[PDB]
Amino acid sequence: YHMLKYHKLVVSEPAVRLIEQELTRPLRNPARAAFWQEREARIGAAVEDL
Amino acid sequence: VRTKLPSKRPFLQTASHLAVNSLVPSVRTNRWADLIKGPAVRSCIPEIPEVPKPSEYTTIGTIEGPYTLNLERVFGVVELAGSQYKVTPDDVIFTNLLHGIEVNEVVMLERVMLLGSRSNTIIGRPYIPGACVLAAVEEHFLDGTVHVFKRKKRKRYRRYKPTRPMMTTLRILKVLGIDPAPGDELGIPSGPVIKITNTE
Amino acid sequence: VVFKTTGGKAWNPPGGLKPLTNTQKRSRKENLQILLRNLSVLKLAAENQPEVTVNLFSPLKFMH
Amino acid sequence: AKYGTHMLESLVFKYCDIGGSSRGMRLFLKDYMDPFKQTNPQLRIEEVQNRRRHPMLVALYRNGQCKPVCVRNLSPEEIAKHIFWLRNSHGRDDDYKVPRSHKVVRNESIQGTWAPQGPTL
Amino acid sequence: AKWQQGTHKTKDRSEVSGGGRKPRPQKGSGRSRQGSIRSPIWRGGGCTFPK
Amino acid sequence: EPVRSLFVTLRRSYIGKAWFHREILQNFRLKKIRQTVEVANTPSARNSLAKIPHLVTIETDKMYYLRNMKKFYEQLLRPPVQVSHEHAALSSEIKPVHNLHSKHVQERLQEHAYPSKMEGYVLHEKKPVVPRALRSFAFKSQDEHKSFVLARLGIFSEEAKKIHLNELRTFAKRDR
Amino acid sequence: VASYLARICPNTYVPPPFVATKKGFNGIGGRYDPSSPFPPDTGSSPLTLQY
Amino acid sequence: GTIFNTGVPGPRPEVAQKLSTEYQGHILRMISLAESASELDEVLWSSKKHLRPVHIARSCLKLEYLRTKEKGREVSEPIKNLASELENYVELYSTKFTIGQVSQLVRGLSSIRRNIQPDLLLKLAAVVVADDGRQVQLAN
Amino acid sequence: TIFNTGVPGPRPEVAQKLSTEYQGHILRMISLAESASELDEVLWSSKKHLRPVHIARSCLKLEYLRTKEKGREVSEPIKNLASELENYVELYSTKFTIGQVSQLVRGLSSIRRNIQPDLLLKLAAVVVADDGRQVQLANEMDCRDLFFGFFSQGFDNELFWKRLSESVLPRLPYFNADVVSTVLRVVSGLRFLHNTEFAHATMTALVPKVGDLSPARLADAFFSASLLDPTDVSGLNAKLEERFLREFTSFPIKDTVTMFQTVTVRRHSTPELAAQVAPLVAAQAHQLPVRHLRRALEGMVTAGWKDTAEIPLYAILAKQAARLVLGKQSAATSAILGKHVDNQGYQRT
Amino acid sequence: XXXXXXXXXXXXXXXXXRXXXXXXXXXXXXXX
Amino acid sequence: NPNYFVHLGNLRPNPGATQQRIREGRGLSSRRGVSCGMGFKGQKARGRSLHMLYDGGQLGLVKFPVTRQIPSYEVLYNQLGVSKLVEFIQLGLLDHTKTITMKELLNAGCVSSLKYGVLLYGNVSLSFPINIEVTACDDRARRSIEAAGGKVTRV
Amino acid sequence: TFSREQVFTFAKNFTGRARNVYKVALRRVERGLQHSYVGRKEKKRTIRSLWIQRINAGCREHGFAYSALINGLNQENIQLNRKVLSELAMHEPDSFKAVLDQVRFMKGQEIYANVEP
RNA sequence: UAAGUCAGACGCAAAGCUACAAGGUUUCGCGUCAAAAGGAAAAAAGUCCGCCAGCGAGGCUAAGGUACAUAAA
RNA sequence: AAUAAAUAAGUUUAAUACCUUUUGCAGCAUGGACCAGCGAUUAAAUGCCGGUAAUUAGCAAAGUUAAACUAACGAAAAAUA
Ligand SMILES: [K+]
Ligand SMILES: [K+]
Ligand SMILES: [K+]
Ligand SMILES: [Mg+2]
Ligand SMILES: [Mg+2]
Ligand SMILES: [Mg+2]
Ligand SMILES: [Mg+2]
Ligand SMILES: [Mg+2]
Ligand SMILES: [Mg+2]
Ligand SMILES: [Mg+2]
Ligand SMILES: [Mg+2]
Ligand SMILES: [Mg+2]
Ligand SMILES: [Mg+2]
Ligand SMILES: [Mg+2]
Ligand SMILES: [Mg+2]
Ligand SMILES: [Mg+2]
Ligand SMILES: [Mg+2]
Repeated sequence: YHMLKYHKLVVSEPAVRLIEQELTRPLRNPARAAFWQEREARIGAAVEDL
Repeated sequence: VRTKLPSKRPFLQTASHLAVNSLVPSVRTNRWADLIKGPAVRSCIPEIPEVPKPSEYTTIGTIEGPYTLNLERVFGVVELAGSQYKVTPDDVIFTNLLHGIEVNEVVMLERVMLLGSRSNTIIGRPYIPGACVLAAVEEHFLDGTVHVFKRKKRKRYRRYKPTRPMMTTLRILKVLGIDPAPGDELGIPSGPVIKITNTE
Repeated sequence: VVFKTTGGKAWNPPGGLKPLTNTQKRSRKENLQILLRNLSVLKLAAENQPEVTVNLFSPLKFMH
Repeated sequence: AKYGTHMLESLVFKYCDIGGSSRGMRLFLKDYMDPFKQTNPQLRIEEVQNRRRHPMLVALYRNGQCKPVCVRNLSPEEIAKHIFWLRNSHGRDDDYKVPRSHKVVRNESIQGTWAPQGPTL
Repeated sequence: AKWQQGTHKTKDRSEVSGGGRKPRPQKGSGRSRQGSIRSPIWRGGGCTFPK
Repeated sequence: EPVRSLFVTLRRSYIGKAWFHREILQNFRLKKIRQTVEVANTPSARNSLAKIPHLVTIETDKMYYLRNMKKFYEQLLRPPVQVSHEHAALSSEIKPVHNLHSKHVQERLQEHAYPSKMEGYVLHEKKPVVPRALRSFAFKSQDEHKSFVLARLGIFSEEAKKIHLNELRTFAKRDR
Repeated sequence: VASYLARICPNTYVPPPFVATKKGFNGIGGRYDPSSPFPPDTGSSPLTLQY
Repeated sequence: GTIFNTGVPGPRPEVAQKLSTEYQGHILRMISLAESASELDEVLWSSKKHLRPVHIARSCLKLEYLRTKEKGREVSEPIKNLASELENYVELYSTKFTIGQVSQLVRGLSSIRRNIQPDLLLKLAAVVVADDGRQVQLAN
Repeated sequence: TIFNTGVPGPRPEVAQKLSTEYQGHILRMISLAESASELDEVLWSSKKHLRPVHIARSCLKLEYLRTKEKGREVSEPIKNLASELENYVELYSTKFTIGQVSQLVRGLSSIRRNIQPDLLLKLAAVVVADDGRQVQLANEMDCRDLFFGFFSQGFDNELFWKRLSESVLPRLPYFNADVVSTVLRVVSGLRFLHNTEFAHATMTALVPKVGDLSPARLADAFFSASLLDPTDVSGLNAKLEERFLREFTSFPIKDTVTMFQTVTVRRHSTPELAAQVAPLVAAQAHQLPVRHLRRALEGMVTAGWKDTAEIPLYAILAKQAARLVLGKQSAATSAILGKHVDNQGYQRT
Repeated sequence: XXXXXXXXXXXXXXXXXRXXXXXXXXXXXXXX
Repeated sequence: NPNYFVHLGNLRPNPGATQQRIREGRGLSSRRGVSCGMGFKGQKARGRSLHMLYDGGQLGLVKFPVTRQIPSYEVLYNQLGVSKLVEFIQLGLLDHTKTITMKELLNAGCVSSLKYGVLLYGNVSLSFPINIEVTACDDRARRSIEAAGGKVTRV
Repeated sequence: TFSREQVFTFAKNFTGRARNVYKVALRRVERGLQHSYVGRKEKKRTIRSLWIQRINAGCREHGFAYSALINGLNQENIQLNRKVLSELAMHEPDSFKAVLDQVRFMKGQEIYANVEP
């Protein structure tokens, strides 16, 4: 609501880093999320070899 | 049978015939009616030809500026927009909306059915070849509102739908095809100056 | 048609159903001539049927 | 046009610059105002910018008729439809209906009206 | 929707003052039959569907 | 000459007919009176038509063709003819219409047939008279404005003075 | 009348009319309707902004 | 009969004892017991929100069994359309299949003379050979 | 309750026309037609609802139908149907779009029918009217059909080609190779465009991307480039020759024969090339029409290849030419079938 | 008879009755 | 502002996501105009009187007998299939080189919420041994695991 | 339901309370609009009746009948309608008589494009 | 549509009850009204012709008519 | 039922309010003297069936709640060697 209300947005360097960190944080079970990322990476590597 | 439940007998019979056909092949493999079936045709009789008619209206030019008209002593009958009109120079007629014409343009009407003067009359059967009527387009207008209303007493039914018809206005300029009777010739200029813009 | 002559509902004028006029009689004669003429035509068609039936085109049959 | 003289005398365009209801009117002026002027050299065209609530069209005829038309929330194609009927008409009132015989003539009889064949009294 | 406060209320016929007694006799007077002066139909009555 | 097809035209309406007779018409695809269809000459089609000889008219291909060709030849254009009627003694005077004295005939001519009222908007402009019952709607906005001004700005205001001056003009014109 | 603009401006070029749909998208066919009161879309659902 | 309405065939005791049980797995049994391509399509359509890779692997395998029943003719239209829809789920779950599930998927689609897209076929191959085939040891 | 006895009989057969509700199915019906007679009936039933889009599409369909009858004269029903579609085009002469005109000309040109000179002028006026405003809206496929369609009709109006070339000139760099090849074919066929700026621009646009040319288009491009530009002002002929050498084995028989003859005209033939051509032409000599057989004979003779015992190509070509002239293939098939009364259509050379 | 009657009507240019080259042979439509 | 700017004054919802409510009793030409679509008279058209399940007095639903059998308490266990246990091991979510307990199953995600225990059931073809401790098991699962050399213990 | 502005615009020429009283005028406005729908239909029937009467009166002055004229016109392929014929009898007696003579006696001189073939 | 309806009426044609009565009553076949404007018979819910999206001073017909009222011998 | 459609302005033709309730109402069946203002399927929780999206949901913050899924017959052989 606030972003659409005002015409201009100004942010600071530490704010940008914090915003991105929260928007990418796992919603649930951090441990489970990592496992699926690793499996996808291994599959991606195998695809390149083939 | 007394019951009002719909009967399932057709469904039960179909399931039996389908099962037999699926498992038991037929003995015959041809049908003569299918073998000699000929090509599809549109009809069994010759088509009826259409009767030609003269052109309804066509543009021939435009009007340059203000003009005046005088009265003449000839008249004719012309068919236009689904209805007939008796016209003489300097008359104003109202018709349905005509497409493809603009104000201050001159049009030519060829479906002439009758020409008359004070000494002779010419009758078309049903049209007279070599006759025409000239007119000027003056208006493309919406007529007065017509209010359409329907109601049914005691039935909670009511409908209102106003509308505005579309029409066209013309002014007759010249009638060609019949000479005026002796002594009835108009010996002065009568019409406007027309810029011809239709050469075929 | 109504033949009943009793009751308060006046389907017919006093005296019952009125007899036909000359025009009504002529009207009924022509209705029967049309019916008889149609039956005569069907007899002509049956006596002059060809061996092979004609096939007529229909857009809806063509699509399916 | 009557006897070759156009009947529409002036056409006024009223609109606002920031109102949303005038969005369609502004588009028409940007794209088709100039071709319209060239087609009608005999018409006096005026544009008025104001702070009124809605746009409007005003037509004035040489016979004294005044026809204001509201073009609120209309597109250029819809606006052009109103202009077509205003320019090509004589501006008669919305309740008027033309004669039912569909013909008005000053010289109705060339050979003479029918008269009884005998001495009248 | 989350920010809306929603502190609003009205009164129905059971919350308006008075109106307990029957104001008119059921029959005989030629007037319409009524049961209470705080009915929604009456000026100063309660709300049919209060907030 | 073999008969290869039949032409069937509908004569009567669906209203008041038994439901087992409407089906036959629907199979032949007849929906309107005077509508015609062409069908193959087969024993099954003839049997169905024999159950409704009173609702339709039936003719063969040859009969249908001959009837329509006879009409076509009759409608072809024919040479025009002329008839002369001599009146040796003719007058040069142009007589007026017999109802020219009527004001209603003149009104139509004034509106459409004459070069009238072409002198400009200013000359012919006129103010319409508001019907008495519609006046509360024509002046609603002006009445609201006067109430708006007096309620918010007061009577000792420049806007209020302007309204009073306009009211003086209206009253003065009542004296005629 | 197919187009009134072609009638009041006999000697100008009139672009093709915009396709009208029940849903009411303004971005059908890679075109943007300037008279629409909403930002351009891609001509389908869900609505996505087209720059 | 007496249990169902007119025209509805009576229950088969063999099928009834499979479906009536205290143990879960209802959806798997429904697809496994399908007798035609149209029937299997209806099962998947009504259970879309609960399909998983195990359900997709069995569905592709069933195409082998339906084709065998309809012998003496080429692959019919309903079989072809059903296979096309199944491919979209294979792409969706291409990164979640096990070695066994991939094996069933390829077998079923191969028996119907269906050519898997090169991009998708490469992904399936990568899953099997990933990690130098150390996961292939845990297969029968 | 029961008013008729027996099993319901067959429904009556009724002749019907297309109703207004199904006006949107006309284009589908044209595609589904499998013969000239069927298409004639489809148009007749829809006569009251025909539009310029339908007339143009029907003429395009003539090409698809005639393809199935390759190797024979155009059938009578196709000619009669074409005689009727022409009258419809005359009525709608001024209501067609640029894309629709391209379809109409291609269809009638494929059937080898000469459009009336007055109709071509009216159709030409539509394309180039309003300073070619609509040409900027025609897509690549429309442009390709316009160039080849009008050229095949013998249209020889200098003004039309001048205006059309000017509008297309800025778009050449972004057209596909196959489209550019067609443009060169027209330029070489028109004498008055031999040494124009448009002709040079076309060559410069084709050189950057030649790997996308198909075998048939590649052969035509080499033929046209050699005729127009004997001296390699632009690196086109040299690049085309290099492609021919690299992929000589992959091209079809017809294109290899045509390209080989062009090389001999260019005077770049070598004994090695002639030796390599012979084994491929001998094996597939039966896949060459009479026109390509003539090209093969001239190319090999010019190259200087001599008859060899292992591969007597000249002997094989002579027999193949005799078969085409005599048309013995139809008779040979009938001999195996056992019905020698089979009708045999042919296109006499 | 249908074929022998369609030809006769087809051999008639009714549109040529409104071309000013006409005489009393362009209206003799029925009996040649 | 250009045309492509987004602000609070040009937002609309996706087509088909919302539909207008029907307000009845608002005119002859409105939907459900006068009588609000309830009919003319009767008990149904006079407010909240009649339950939708009442059948007129026949009371046909209570003409059927009553059963009182108690289902087995094992319906309260969480059911785990042998085929699902293997899939987790193949994907790498379970360690098959050591004893598997219900704690490992809970953390791996095989079982969602345990109150009483885990029931192991089904048939599977195994090639490697598995040692698993559960609360209940059928005979099909025991044979499948022991065929490969595993051990199933009920604790 | 019509609004107050619509009702009073329609009822501006009514009598008594029907002019300015909403309840009275609204019922009078709706009944009047019902009369108009019926009126437009009947107008087309009445006018054609008037044309035929005038045509018949003119025909009998010469010793003819309307029904004989309509049949005679169709045999000559003359397609003048009743509106035009009615106007001819009233305002153009000489042309109306010429039509009758052609139908009855067929003594008109034919006109060809080429006067001298 | 898990909606409304479960008060029906008459004409022609049959049967039971009544008195081979009722604009009566109980079933049954078709049609019309109910929920249907327009035309013919005097006014005309149920009979005869025929099913109204809108406008027009064009044309042909149905049932029924063709010395006046009142369009047409 | 006080209007409508027309007109040469003299006149001519068409035409038994609305609501409610009924098999059927111009009704001799019910309600309204007129004007302005007020006056009647609303809110919460739960369940069922369509539509539109997210692609598990909530907390917490590498760990827990809620839901969902979890064996049915391992049946194909398309090698012009
Ligand atoms: K009837
Ligand atoms: K309801
Ligand atoms: K009052
Ligand atoms: Mg009585
Ligand atoms: Mg009759
Ligand atoms: Mg209060
Ligand atoms: Mg009741
Ligand atoms: Mg009820
Ligand atoms: Mg009529
Ligand atoms: Mg009851
Ligand atoms: Mg009952
Ligand atoms: Mg009774
Ligand atoms: Mg009722
Ligand atoms: Mg008649
Ligand atoms: Mg009379
Ligand atoms: Mg009663
Ligand atoms: Mg009272």
